[PDB]
Amino acid sequence: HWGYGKHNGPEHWHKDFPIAKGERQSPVDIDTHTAKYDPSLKPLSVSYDQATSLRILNNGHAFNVEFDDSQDKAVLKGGPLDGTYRLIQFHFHWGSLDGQGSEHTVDKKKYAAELHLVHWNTKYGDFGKAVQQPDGLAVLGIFLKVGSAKPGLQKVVDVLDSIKTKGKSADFTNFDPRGLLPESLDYWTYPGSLTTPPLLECVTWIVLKEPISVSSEQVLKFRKLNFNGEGEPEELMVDNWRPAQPLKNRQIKASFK
Repeated sequence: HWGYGKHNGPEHWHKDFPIAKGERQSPVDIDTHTAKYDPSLKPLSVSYDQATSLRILNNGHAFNVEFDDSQDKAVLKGGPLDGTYRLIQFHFHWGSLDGQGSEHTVDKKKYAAELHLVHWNTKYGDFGKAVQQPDGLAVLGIFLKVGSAKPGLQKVVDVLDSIKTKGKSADFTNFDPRGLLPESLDYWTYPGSLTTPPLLECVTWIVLKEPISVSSEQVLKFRKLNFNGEGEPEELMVDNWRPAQPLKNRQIKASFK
């Protein structure tokens, strides 16, 4: 099945998922000089005060922090979006080294990691229906650079020993995702896709310009996770990023000058 190895990685995915070669695939390189300011965009509205985290799961590709998405508790609105999008999970992509790991790039620069906060459009009732729609999802992408620790990330890092291998989950209640956001909500936006199979072209991407800082020690913990299940040969969960895809007939818009 698909993964991030030599025989199963991103250049292979098209064989099982031909949309991998589609018209609106993600991630992309954000060419900052060609993005255009769009004064009609709004500020984004990130309303996470009522968020209810439930569980953290090693799914063999990443770890997901899952939320209760059965009511409007943690929602994204505004910006480029029409309507209300509910937070379902967040996860990361990261590298084996600090010079790689992000999926989006900025002027070809790769960050150490990238956080995806995944939200679905409430007009479609559930996640599985939303991914079948061109405006089904909104993903807030946040770059990670290595420097000072991110205090709000530590409780995530804390629990990773308990979900080392694929298929392991742990209770993860009362986690506040506000502690993972940078100071500024300035962003770029464009229409794209899931960055993992099934690669569906259902995402409005909102990529924040300001990275968060995490410490070496925090990233190093990410890199101790395993892609394998328990009692299988150990293969470190690193370099779980898809590279930039062709922009094709898209314009990236900026919320800022």
